[PDB]
Amino acid sequence: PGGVPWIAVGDETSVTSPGALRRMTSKDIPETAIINTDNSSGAVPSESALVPYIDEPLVVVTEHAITNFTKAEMALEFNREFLDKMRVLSVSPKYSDLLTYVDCYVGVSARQALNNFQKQVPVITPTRQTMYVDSIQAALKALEKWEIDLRVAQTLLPTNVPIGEVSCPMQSVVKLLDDQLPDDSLIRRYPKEAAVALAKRNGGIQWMDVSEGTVMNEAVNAVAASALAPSASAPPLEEKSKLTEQAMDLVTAAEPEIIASLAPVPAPVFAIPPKPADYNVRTLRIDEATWLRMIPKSMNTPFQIQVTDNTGTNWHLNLRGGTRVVNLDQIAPMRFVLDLGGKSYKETSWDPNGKKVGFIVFQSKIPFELWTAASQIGQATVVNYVQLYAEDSSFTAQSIIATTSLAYNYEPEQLNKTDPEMNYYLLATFIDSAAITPTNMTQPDVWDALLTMSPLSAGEVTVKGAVVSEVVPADLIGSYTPESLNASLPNDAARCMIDRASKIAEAIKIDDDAGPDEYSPNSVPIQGQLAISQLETGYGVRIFNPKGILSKIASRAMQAFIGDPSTIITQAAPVLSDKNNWIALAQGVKTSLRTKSLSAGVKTAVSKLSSSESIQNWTQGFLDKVSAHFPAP
Amino acid sequence: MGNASSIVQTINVTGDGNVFKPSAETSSTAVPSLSLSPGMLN
Amino acid sequence: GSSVTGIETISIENPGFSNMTQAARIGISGLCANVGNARKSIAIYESHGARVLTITSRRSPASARRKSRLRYLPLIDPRSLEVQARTILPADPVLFENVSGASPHVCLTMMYNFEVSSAVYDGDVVLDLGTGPEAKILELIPATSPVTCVDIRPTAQPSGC
Amino acid sequence: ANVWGVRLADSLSSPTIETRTRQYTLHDLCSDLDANPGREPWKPLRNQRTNNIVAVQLFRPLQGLVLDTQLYGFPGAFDDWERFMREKLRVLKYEVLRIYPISNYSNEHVNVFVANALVGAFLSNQAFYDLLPLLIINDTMIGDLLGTGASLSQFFQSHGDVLEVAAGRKYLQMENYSNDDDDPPLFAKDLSDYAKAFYSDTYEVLDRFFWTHDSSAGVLVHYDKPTNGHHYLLGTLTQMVSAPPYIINATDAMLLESCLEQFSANVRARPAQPVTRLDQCYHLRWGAQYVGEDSLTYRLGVLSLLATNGYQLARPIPRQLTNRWLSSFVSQIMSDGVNETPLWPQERYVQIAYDSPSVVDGATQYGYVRKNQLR
Repeated sequence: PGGVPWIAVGDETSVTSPGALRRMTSKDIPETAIINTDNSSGAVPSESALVPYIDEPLVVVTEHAITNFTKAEMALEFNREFLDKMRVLSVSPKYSDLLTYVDCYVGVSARQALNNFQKQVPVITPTRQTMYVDSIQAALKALEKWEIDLRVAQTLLPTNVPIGEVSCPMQSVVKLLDDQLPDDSLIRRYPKEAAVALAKRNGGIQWMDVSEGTVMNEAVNAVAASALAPSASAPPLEEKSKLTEQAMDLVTAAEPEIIASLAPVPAPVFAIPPKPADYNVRTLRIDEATWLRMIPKSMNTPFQIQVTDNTGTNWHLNLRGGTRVVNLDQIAPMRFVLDLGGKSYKETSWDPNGKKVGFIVFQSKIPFELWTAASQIGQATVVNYVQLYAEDSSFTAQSIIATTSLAYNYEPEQLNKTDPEMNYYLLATFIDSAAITPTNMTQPDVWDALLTMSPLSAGEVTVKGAVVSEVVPADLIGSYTPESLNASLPNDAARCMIDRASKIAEAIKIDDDAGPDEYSPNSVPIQGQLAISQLETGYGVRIFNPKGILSKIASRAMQAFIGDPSTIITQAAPVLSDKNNWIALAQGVKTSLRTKSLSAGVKTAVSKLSSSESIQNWTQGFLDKVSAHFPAP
Repeated sequence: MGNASSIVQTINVTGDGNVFKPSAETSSTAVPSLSLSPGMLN
Repeated sequence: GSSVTGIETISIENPGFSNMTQAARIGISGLCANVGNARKSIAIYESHGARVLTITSRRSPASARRKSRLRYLPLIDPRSLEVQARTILPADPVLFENVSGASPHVCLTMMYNFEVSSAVYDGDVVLDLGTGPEAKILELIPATSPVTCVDIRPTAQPSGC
Repeated sequence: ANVWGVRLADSLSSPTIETRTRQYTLHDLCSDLDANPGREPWKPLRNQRTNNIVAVQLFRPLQGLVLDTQLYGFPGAFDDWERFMREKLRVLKYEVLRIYPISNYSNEHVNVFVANALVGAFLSNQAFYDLLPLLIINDTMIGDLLGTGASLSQFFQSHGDVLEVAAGRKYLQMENYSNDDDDPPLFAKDLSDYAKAFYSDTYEVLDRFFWTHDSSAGVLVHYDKPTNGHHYLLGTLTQMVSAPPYIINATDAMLLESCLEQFSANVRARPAQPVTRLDQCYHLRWGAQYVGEDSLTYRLGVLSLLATNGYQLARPIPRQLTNRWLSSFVSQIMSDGVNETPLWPQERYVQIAYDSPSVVDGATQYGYVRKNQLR
């Protein structure tokens, strides 16, 4: 039990209400005070003028803390010899001598504590606990260099073999270790202490006794070694447990139920930290990218407009046929970076070097297609602009534009959005303090450059280029053609689902080891669904397949999922497009993992044993080299 | 928090003598997590 | 207590509402579960050197149907009883307490409720629109048909039982 | 809360302001003997069903009748009793006015003990000519009587510096009284000798006296504002047998009457309405060696302390108590359960919780102690 102790308020052993209990202090138990400490560590001052005398509370110590601090002290006890050499902490802390055993009421609140009377509970004050932690922490602090040098000595040559046993005369090891160990090391100064510490840590190292003669194993950690050791037919126990636990953690993180829901799920609960994406706006096709607009082509009347930024400077620019813009409505916050490096934009009538390119934002109630003569432009200002530079190009008699990082942040909250009729647009093009004659400059825009978009929110999700408030994860399966996937926005739901499913794929690969066309517990869920579905009645010609064909198809489905985790999204996928298969696999993964009973696969075990035996052989060869090049007397 | 009043009371949120003095040796936790593994519990 | 239609009554001597033991609370909740959605009456009075609380109501097939849908027993909030500090004299029990006849509005509501009860077969999901706080629909549909009540006003019925 | 079967409310109340006192003068005594309508020293108590006068309560004077009832030769009905009492008290007034003329004795303080003893001796037909010279105080009420001697031993007895006086009745029964279910309880106050009172001027002298005197029956004391100064009350072995199926001795009856008076005063309390005394409950000081945990006296002490601290009953208290109500209350007290409150009686003094609304510890000067950790 934990919490704090409670005592009666003086009543004659008749406590019938939580109003007759008060919290215990060190005056009620005088042995828990600061002056009654045994002070074997010398921490508390002996001067009577320096030791305080005030009332501190009490807390209850639980068995978990007792055992863990008791093992923390044995961590220090691994190095008693060097600690003796520096005259540090001559007496072991012995946590159990700090607690006080009292029969009292135990609890966090009085109402609970009243109905719970316990006998022989251990209590302590905060001050003594802090002192004990400080003593261990100081003893640990005094051993940093010694531990590092000890680890260097252990790791200089292999002292552990994966399986079996190896050997070497110790004189050869000592000669090599004298030859190679650093001069700064404390091993050279204090050899015997290091020898005893290594003999305690490692059971392999055994020191013969000159007085008597008996040489024997003296390590203190054999049980943990047996927990790590491999049997001659199976891997170690601890490694299997660790692997299965890691796979379970991945499945838990992937949220198998969120990605298999048949009812709408809110956007913030479905989302994950996104990634930026790159595009070329000019090269996109407008019927695929639903988030672009373009003025009708074959128009034969270019027009010019003027526009002023937030400093009032006037700028001239021209719109022509083919000019493209981007809808800035219903796309959530987003950051744009545009880079024109490597492109020319060179004509005989216009040279880019020294010119300026800018982002221009338009607000108007008229669709961008129906624009002409500058009367339809509406309210507009320049956001940002930058000046270009030209350099020689690999192609002879041409030149290219140096790098740029033209940036703009779109935050939907600031703009008024008062009239739903209103439309917002964004464009990038040349601007100049002199009017650009249409004959000289013919390029519709400068959208022929690399464009990186990064989301500015983590609770916003779109589909196909328009934001939604909720999604049904089971309705995204098999609904994207490849062309619609390279034109979606970085905050798309498909990317979130793919990234969530990648963890399921990783967990399955970690747990399962099956070759081509072999059944596994993680591939039969598809098989049962395939059988039941092929029995049913829909429309069209039925085909019946035996159990072997179905098993092969299910295995191929699972492999195609693991290798490429975005097939669930892809339209017209062979078998993984159906939502039943996805739901069955996702649900069955948890049951498959939870019912392992400390086991592994046959192929893994056999390969692992062969590998370990090869490792011992190589280790033995190296030790033969060492014993041969450093002869013993 | 807030301000209030009662005829008889034990502590004064808006009163004098209260201490607010964060420390490293004090810290603040409630119950962030517990170990409920299926292998451990049977 | 054997007939489907009848009266139910309980009586507690020297009530302890302030720190009610689980026995009395469980008994009152059992009476509430037997006759749910029926008029309930209480009385506090002295009899033979004691103070006694009496609670009375009437049961019916609708109450049995609502009872069959429960898995656990939801307990009550005893604040309203522990506030009481007066005397209420008791009254003779009568099966048919009403003495004038139901109003035509009540008859129209009963016609609508009978139609709802007849329409719903067994094990059919029901979507009820505009249910009141008291959730009458739980006594009309069978005991194996899940229900979804939609209303603008907050509900009074428990959720986990 | 709940105590052995008695339900308690969830709010606390208490009186706030005491009322000052006026002394007793010869003019006041003459007016009391006059017994004009509406100002008489008695008050009738009526049966709650039939509505007939069945008893009377005696105010001051007439608090000294301690003899057998056939010695006074009383009539039987209320009206005959009134006429007889008026006619006797008139002659008593003339006898006391012959000694102290109203012309030059109208504002003088009169001894209460001597007044009660004089009235009793006049009504019982014994010699009282040794009482009149003591009517008007000269030094102090108790000091004048501690020194008289054995001459007046029929009324007052002095054990050195402590004055023992036998307690007088406060209720008187008529002939209609029949131990009915609707008759008002009299709490054994209508008997010959239910108790004896010991008066002194300091509590230390009283404790020293009671060290070498019997205290098994139980000793009760008011701390807030005792009637005639400091005194202890010792209960005799007479019993109350009007509340069946119960038989209650004198100590528990007095404790019960005081407890019910305190509860009723708690309920009907306003911050600007003075009361005669802020704590009407008795405290049992010496004699608590012989109280069983399952006895009625222990639970009566618990109820007394609870009523002191401001608690209220959940049931309604009638304006005029009746025997069935009292029997029901006593039956509830003895039932099964535990004392859930954090208050337990203790001989040495009385406990006032920190959150208690009572201000009795500021009114008095010795007897009540406030506990800070008790909430």
